[PDB]
Amino acid sequence: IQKKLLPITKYRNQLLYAVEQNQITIVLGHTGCGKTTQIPQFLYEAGWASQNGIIGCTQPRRLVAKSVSERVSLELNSPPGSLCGYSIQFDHNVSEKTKIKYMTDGILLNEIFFDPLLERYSIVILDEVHERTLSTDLLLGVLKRILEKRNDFRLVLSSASVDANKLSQFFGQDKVCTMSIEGKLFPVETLFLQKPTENYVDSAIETVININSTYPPGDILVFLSGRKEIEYCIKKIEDSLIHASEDCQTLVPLPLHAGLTVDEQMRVFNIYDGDFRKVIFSTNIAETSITIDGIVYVVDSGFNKQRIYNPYTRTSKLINVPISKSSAIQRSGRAGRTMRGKVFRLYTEKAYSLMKEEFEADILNCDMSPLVLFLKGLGLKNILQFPFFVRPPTVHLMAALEDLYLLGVLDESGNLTDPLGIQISNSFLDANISKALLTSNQFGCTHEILSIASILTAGEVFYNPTSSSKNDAFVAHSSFFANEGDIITALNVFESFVGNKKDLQWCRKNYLNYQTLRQALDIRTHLVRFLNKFSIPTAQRLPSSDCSKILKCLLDGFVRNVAHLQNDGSYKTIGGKQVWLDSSSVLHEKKTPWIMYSSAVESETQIFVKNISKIESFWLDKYYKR
Amino acid sequence: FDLEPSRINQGVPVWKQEARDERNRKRFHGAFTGGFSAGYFNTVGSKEGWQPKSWKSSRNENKSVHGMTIDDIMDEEDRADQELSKVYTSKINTIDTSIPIDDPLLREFSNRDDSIGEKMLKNLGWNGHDFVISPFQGYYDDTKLTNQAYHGIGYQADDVFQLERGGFGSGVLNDDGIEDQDIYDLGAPKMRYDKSINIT
Amino acid sequence: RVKNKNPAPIQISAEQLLREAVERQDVAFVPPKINITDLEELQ
Amino acid sequence: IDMDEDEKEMLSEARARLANTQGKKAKRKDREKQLELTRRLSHLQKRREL
Amino acid sequence: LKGGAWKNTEDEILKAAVSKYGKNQWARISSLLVRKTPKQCKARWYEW
RNA sequence: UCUCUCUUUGCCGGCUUAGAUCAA
Repeated sequence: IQKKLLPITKYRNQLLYAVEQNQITIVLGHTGCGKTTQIPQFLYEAGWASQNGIIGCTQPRRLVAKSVSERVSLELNSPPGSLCGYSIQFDHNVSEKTKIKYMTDGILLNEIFFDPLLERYSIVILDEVHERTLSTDLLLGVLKRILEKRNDFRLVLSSASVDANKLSQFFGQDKVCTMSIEGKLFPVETLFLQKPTENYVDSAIETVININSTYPPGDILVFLSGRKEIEYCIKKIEDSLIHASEDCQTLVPLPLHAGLTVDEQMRVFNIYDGDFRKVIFSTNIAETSITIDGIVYVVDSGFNKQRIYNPYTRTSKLINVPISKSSAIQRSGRAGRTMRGKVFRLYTEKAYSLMKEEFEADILNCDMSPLVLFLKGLGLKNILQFPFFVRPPTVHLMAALEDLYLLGVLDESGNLTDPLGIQISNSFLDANISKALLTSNQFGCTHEILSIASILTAGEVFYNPTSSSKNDAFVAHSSFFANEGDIITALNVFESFVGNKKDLQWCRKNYLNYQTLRQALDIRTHLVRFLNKFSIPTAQRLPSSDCSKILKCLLDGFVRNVAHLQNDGSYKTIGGKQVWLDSSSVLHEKKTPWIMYSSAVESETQIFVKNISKIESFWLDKYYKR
Repeated sequence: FDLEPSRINQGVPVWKQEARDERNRKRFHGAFTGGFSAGYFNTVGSKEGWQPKSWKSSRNENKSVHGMTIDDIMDEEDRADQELSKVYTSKINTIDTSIPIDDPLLREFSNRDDSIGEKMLKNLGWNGHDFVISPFQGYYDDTKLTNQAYHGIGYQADDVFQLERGGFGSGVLNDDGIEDQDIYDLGAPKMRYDKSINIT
Repeated sequence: RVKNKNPAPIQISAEQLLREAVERQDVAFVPPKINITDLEELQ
Repeated sequence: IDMDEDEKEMLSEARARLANTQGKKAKRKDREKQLELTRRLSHLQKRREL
Repeated sequence: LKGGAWKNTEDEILKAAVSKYGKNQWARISSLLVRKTPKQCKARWYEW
């Protein structure tokens, strides 16, 4: 019944006709209208998956992929995984009988790498391509090529942004139809300031207070730059509650950002009975995949935080940028789902006249070193031959290529060097981390490096409470403080983690993130299969306590990321960069003479390093001399 | 060595951290570390003592009398700072890093620091003639523009409100003031001075 | 909902503070009395 | 009714402060007397068990 | 940070601290209230 | 005159520049 209520039912015949008669179809629509969930059902009913055919619909988000797969399996009244399944990066839950497949972009790139022509799929629908992920756009570039070779293969493009004309030019107008669905949205009136604001949160708090006292009940969703102002708004909203008048509703503030624990992110969905008005202080999470109902009034600051990587310094910084035009329309239209709502963007239309229309792709805002490995593995000598939708900056490509050359994966001619280069190309991870695993075979200690890599890719394995439990967390970790750095501390924690019977109460007691450890287990299992692809045994352990050769492999893996202490308390990277140690690391003030890190995060004044591990100079000298 | 009990630090950053304790005691040691005692106990010697080893030279017995080495005469501070003071070589890192080349003027005069990378571009068949740039570089300009200062989008700001020799030290606790600047001044020649002024 | 801004029916008073602070005291420390079983410890 | 939670912390500290009295380093002498009493009791108990 | 609006608990702790300490030990009284300064405690006592 | 209880019941560390200072 819910299938039939969606607006997409009335386009079924038209969508099928366009998809069949056109090699590539561009579908424009709003999230939640049924494009994500009902297009697979519609073409399965048409018969696209008939006779061994498979429906591979790409969902670039792992959680979204799994959730949509489960929803489609349940909506078709079929056992999970039988007809519809999900395949996310380093986690496979599929079956031979599965017809509707929701898959991640990286695995699909790997399948292209092994199978250049995708003979097992007759149709693939690209969904949620609006986020412009690196993997998504690389997949689009390769997919134009496969449509070039394959006349039977069909493409359906679903996007929440108006990019069809550029895609139409890129794909050729004679083979793409630009169709737009006519949804329904309650009319939303925009309100703009006559003069530019000086302090947008103070402008925001003024409007938030004015909405409560003068407008009918309804939750107000705000848009703020980042998580630092969220608590600031909590404090003023609490003070306003203390001084609230009898004519104003009890206004509850609710944070919503990426760094929260899931339960905190579940706190927002709670229903507050009585005269309680929710206000969600969301940075940018309440923009996609969030469907909180009852949102009426939205005040938009026009600023959003994002990430930029610096190739010259190999750093990454969180900077504030004015939002794009598309984001402004999405923010205005978010309010008004259930009833009429108004938006208050804290700037003037003259300010709107100047922002750039659409945010740049992550293929243009991420690390391209994994991308070059992909093209070189496919066999593309000249990177310029690949059909990029937007030309990536050449200097970034050159930074990645010089990094790969000094890494040894590329020769003087720029081609993959020895089995090392191809084996690195076969690895999902970055070339830097994979080198330690691949060189561990010469030394018979792959296991501890495998655990290190799994911990690094899975993420942070320690939990730091914000309450008084910080001392308790510190004491719980106090048993496993390694003199040699966090990396061997992580190794000890990983070794003893499996030694405590996978007890979840033990993980809680020791403030250890069990989820990260499980994900590391899946990563290491898949990398074991990856090494066995090269017939490398994975029973190799070092029986001796000397972690020195593990450190040789790591220094071979983090050649560039070394630094030594300066008198001023900072460290000089080998590349002449002034960095400061992060407070989280154990070796905060030990004044270790020589240090080695993995990742660098840069703030407006200090460049901070993570994953701190001590080293000795003569190892570096002997490694550099050869 | 048990790294001492680490729970003592907890949070409480620098300006409330008690004092450094060499042996869990509040006391400095060393002449240049703030202690009123240096050496063993204001002395050169050690607890056990020190004796030279026996010497015998007969063109075959001095062969057992080898030479002297760096480590055999240093102590733990000296070795620690010997490890700290070792910085050299580098080479390969310096050749392929930093700023290779950009903008047409620099291509002509400034040497391409890319070097072997120019041959790599030969592998890519660059053939750029006129170079190609991407809007990320306009965002790379944002690395040299601002990070915003909590202001609105349309806020024009103001121009009056933006702002940005040696010897021994007066003492790290003795602070700075009008007293501690260079009385001998010849800096800021012209960057702070205009070249012309409107007369009307 | 831990947002009961409603003023408390029992407001905190100073005399309450001093009373409940003093309440931390207990009876005088009771030591087990020494038993003089012979003459020398009596001496 | 629940005036957050840091106020409870400061209230507890204030309650401990207002009735603490007895100076600051007068806590050493009474403790030393208690320890001497314990040690003399142990000596006497050892003598009687002998 | 510092300052605020002098919640009733703060006022009551101020009254008790003046009971126990006196009117000439405002720093010692303000040690009880983390969120307030000796000048602020003296100002409230002499103004409200 | 005993016993218990209550009530009346006059009652039994110093000095100095507050010694000097104080942000999670």
